[PDB]
Amino acid sequence: EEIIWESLSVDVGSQGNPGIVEYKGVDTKTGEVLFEREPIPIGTNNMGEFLAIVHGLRYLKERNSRKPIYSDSQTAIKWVKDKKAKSTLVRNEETALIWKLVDEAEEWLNTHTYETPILKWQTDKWGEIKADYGR
RNA sequence: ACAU
DNA sequence: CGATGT
Ligand SMILES: [K+]
Ligand SMILES: [K+]
Ligand SMILES: [Mg+2]
Ligand SMILES: [Mg+2]
Repeated sequence: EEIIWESLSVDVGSQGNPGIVEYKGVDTKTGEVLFEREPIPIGTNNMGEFLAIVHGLRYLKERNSRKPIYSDSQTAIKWVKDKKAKSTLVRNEETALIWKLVDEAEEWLNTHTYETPILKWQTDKWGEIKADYGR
């Protein structure tokens, strides 16, 4: 119903899918960019969306912040809930890096705790998520 | 179908 | 138009 403005919004950007993947997190209220991942040469949209949320979790925990995270990805929200990214992406030499990051993100979730609410950004009502890349 |  | 996902 109401946007929770005191929150962190994340999103993925890619050139191709699968393709070059990056992600960022912003202050929902102001749009300030709080983190940005160096582009990863081959990944999927959903792996990027998943890593973005987990990074948000790590970022907010490190800073003792109880803010919620918004993501527009139904898929990534569920993967985080499950602590398991069910990506179809082939594992080979050119996807090794993204798969290393995904594996490590799952491992972080399985070894840490958090109370952060992970909320669905309601694109149909509110427009584009504030972390969107605009591609 | 929905979410990207 | 193509792909990633539940
Ligand atoms: K975009
Ligand atoms: K589809
Ligand atoms: Mg998105
Ligand atoms: Mg976007």
